[PDB]
Amino acid sequence: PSLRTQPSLYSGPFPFYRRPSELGCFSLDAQRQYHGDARALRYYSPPPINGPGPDFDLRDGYPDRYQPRDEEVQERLDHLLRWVLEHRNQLEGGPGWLAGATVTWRGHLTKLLTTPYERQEGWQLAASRFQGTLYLSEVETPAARAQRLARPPLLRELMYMGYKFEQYMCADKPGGSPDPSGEVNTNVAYCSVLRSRLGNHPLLFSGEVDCLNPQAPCTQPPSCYVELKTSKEMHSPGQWRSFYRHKLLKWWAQSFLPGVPHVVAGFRNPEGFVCSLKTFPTMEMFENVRNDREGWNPSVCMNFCAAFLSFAQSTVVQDDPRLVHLFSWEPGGPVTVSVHRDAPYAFLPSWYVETMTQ
Ligand SMILES: C[n+]1cn([C@@H]2O[C@H](COP(=O)(O)OP(=O)(O)OP(=O)(O)OC[C@H]3O[C@@H](n4cnc5c(=O)[nH]c(N)nc54)[C@H](O)[C@@H]3O)[C@@H](O)[C@H]2O)c2nc(N)[nH]c(=O)c21
Ligand SMILES: C[n+]1cn([C@@H]2O[C@H](COP(=O)(O)OP(=O)(O)OP(=O)(O)OC[C@H]3O[C@@H](n4cnc5c(=O)[nH]c(N)nc54)[C@H](O)[C@@H]3O)[C@@H](O)[C@H]2O)c2nc(N)[nH]c(=O)c21
Ligand SMILES: Cn1cnc2c(O)nc(N)nc21
Repeated sequence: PSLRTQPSLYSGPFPFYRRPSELGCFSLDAQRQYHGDARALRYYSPPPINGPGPDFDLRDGYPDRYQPRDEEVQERLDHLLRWVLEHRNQLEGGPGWLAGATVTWRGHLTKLLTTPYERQEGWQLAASRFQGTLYLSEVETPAARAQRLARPPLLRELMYMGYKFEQYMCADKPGGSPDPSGEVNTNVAYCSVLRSRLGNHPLLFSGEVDCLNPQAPCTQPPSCYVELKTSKEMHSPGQWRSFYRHKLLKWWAQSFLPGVPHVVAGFRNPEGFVCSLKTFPTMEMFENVRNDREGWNPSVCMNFCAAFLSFAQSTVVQDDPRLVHLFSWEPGGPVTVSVHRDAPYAFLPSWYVETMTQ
């Protein structure tokens, strides 16, 4: 069995998607150590009103003040599993809720959402059922590993610039001011843990959150969170159209899932400076392509994701943390499945399995 990904198969009514609820959070510090609190959370702090327009130098500090996380370390779901283990007897939904849920990272769900429209990058998701719960963990494809290692210097600096933009737009305390003189250390991360449900599939997932906005009228997470992005400056209706069709689809999918309502974009010029800022409310992103023959449709994204969750749940029958059903997909073909045991694909660690079993 396989699963088709064409948009035409998923263009029916928008499916049921539960308003996400934040169950908790965790932080990773500068050494990538886990802490079950919000210490890594930063606060939205835009340019002072009535002052100069934004003019952020995204190249400042590159590479001397850049401390990149080590990508050769495969973390898989480990940090989320630690959170689950530490909150297993405190989850909502009553007895057995976790046993009927699917657990994964927000980014993995985002890749599913954008699959019907993706033309460049394929993916692989390892799936294991354990105590009823279905766990989904991404596996690096051969192309992704090759690309990673051969990452152009331009692309490495572009990644830095995205994190640097966050530094210019956030303060360490509510109402504080940004401090661009510090290090951009990408081991640091703040993650929200959320409960949702797509169709008849309950979900427990976590996603990195860029900042909390103290100026937002809605103070309850995730309503108060803001996602921070950069993109090249655009000048023609054509450039804007391409951005609406391709980039906004990715921003929408990523923020829609956890219920983050606003994405603030810093548009950067060729010289590396952000000279304009614009808010894109997540719930209004689709409007830009609603009457576009070459646009994307949130319903297609969500109906495909629901179909994949049904396909994975029906395919992974065996409850065994050491067994993996690997779902693989490349543009142009369907999602295919292969079955494997133990290394290298098995991803649920003994420290988690043993504790949950006892
Ligand atoms: C090697 N590889 C396979 N997948 C995935 O596993 C599924 C089932 O195939 P499989 O290789 O598990 O089983 P067979 O059909 O028996 O293999 P067969 O092709 O008949 O080859 C016979 C034996 O030689 C191995 N093999 C063949 N060619 C290569 C190779 O170029 N590199 C490596 N590492 N192993 C190879 C293969 O793993 C198997 O043990 C594939 O559809 C992929 O999704 C991989 N995924 C990632 N991310 N990276 C990989 O390098 C990779
Ligand atoms: C991928 N990843 C996540 N963590 C961590 O795991 C937890 C969950 O994160 P998460 O699931 O919230 O991360 P996302 O940014 O949503 O995921 P990502 O796969 O990057 O994005 C999903 C989809 O969104 C797409 N996307 C979102 N925004 C953009 C965009 O601005 N441009 C483009 N081209 N694509 C975008 C992206 O292409 C992809 O298809 C956090 O603690 C993270 O630190 C990772 N840690 C390490 N060491 N290495 C990693 O590659 C890594
Ligand atoms: C900005 N940007 C370019 N690629 C990205 C990716 O893969 N993930 C995230 N979150 N942002 C990206």
